[PDB]
Amino acid sequence: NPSNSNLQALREELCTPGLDQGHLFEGWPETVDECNERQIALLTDLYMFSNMYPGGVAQYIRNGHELLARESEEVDFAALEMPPLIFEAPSLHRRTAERTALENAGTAMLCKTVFVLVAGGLGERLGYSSIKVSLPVETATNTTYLAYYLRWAQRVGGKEVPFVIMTSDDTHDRTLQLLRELQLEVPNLHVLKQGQVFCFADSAAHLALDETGKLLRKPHGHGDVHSLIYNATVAQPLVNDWLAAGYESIVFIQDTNAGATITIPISLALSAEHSLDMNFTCIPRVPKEPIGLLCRTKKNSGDPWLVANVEYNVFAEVSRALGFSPFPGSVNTLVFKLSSYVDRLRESHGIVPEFINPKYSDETRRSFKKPARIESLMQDIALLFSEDDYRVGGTVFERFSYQPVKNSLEEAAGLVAQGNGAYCAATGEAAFYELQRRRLKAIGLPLFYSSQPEVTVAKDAFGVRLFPIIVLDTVCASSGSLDDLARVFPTPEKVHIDQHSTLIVEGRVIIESLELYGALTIRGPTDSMALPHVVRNAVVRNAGWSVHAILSLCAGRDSRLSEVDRIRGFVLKKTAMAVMDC
Ligand SMILES: O=C(O)[C@H]1O[C@H](OP(=O)(O)OP(=O)(O)OC[C@H]2O[C@@H](n3ccc(=O)[nH]c3=O)[C@H](O)[C@@H]2O)[C@H](O)[C@@H](O)[C@H]1O
Repeated sequence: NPSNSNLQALREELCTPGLDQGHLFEGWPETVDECNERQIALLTDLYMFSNMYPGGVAQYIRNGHELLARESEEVDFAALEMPPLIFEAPSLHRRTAERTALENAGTAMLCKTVFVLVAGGLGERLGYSSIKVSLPVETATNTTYLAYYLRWAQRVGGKEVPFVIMTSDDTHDRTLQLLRELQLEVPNLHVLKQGQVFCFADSAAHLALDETGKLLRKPHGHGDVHSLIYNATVAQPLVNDWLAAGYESIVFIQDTNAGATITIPISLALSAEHSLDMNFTCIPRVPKEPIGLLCRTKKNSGDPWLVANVEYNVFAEVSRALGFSPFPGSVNTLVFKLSSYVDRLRESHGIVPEFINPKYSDETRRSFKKPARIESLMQDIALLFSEDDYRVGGTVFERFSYQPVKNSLEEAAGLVAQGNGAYCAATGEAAFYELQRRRLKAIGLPLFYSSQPEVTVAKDAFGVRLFPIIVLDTVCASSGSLDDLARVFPTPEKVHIDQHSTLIVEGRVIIESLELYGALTIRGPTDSMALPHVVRNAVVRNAGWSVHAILSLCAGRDSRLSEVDRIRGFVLKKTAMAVMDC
């Protein structure tokens, strides 16, 4: 592709007024041949950018100028208002006729759903040096987010479920390694790697270089997922392949919110009941939260309305131009009617509106503290869905079903002091255990237990509780619907799990009657279709498990403490354990 002639032309083009990238060729020979490998390689990098980005590096620069101008002003809409199509989901912890009806319809729809996991983001802000999807959902079983999503999708959509994972340079190799180590076998998985974009050293959009003198690169945002899907093939486009196989929905999830497996079925059912082409997953928002709001927008006067996510800072500002909050918070679990999604994809080529958000070094000088780059957000695909021919709404769920692992222990302490959500590894794990319990009680399991915390973390800033710990695998519990849970416990009044107990269940298991004071693993057939291992009149007493806090005083020569332990601030002591197999 890279003719020496085209590379000179592009070099010429980039030095023209309005592009002005002369500072890249300081001290260079007049023509390409006279250039060395190191320089000829920089030109090549610039050139090849064309097949990563529409219009290549020249268009990228121009887009930068336009965005740098745009973002010096006040993003102001002419009109802002409650989205018309908002729907309240019933509680996840009450087995009402509605909830049953919605879980049943949504669970059937799961058979015809494409799943998309965005997992290109860095996990350091947490102070976790591995990929986020390798974090455990809980440390009782240590099941990773990656396994958790994939096993659930294969359970509800069958082994051949279509699944996409977006990775980036940061997470990609480690993602393939984790798939391999978990012995996950997902025949229709596509791993699509997002490419990095160039960075701007300054307000005039001059490209930045790193230490080795190479074009500096940063991520373009989770927005990339649409174009990556648009371009992927199986000579046939991926999406054509989905449509032709009968798939009817597509859902996008983020990398560490276990709540998605509970909200999705309900969202699907409501997308169907209310004919939604795009359905944002929401929770009631607290005025301070670092979370976007679902709004009905009108950019400039007389413009059509658009239902889109918008950030708070923008919301305060725009309100100035002209119960938690009238407006819902979008958690970025996005549920689409597939045909509608494909239409918008084909027409846009998966390209969505962009922005830039430079972090300056001053409130004063237009000087960047660090190079900026153009970004995009995957939810902004909503902008391409006009109110004329598409129905875009949101479903509001209980805040509790939103359980991301976003913050370090130190961030969470500060957040909690300001009255906000910690959303850290400790409260992620705790919320997961609590979620199982609330669900199981909803079908009549009699769980009595203290609301008091059992360990404190973050230098005594706040506490969590973990027990009783009850974890059912996807063979055991299937989709996790209330009905599916009731098949595991068909006579729940005879199952007595004490507040300090641990119950781990794997495989085809039915528990009719049990008294548990301690820790127990019950294993049944790994085959979903095999004859179940049935437990009746079991009585199990042992020392069980405990949890304790990681003490300030940490050794680093002979400790088996990992980052996984440290980011939550406690460890489970797995002191004893009864096993029932067969
Ligand atoms: O959770 C929320 O409640 C918010 O999520 C969003 O905020 P964010 O600030 O983006 O935070 P963050 O956790 O970093 O990235 C999210 C995902 O994309 C992935 N991701 C990210 C960047 C990227 O370049 N590639 C990628 O795959 C990454 O791997 C992860 O899975 C919505 O925009 C916001 O409206 C709100 O819904």
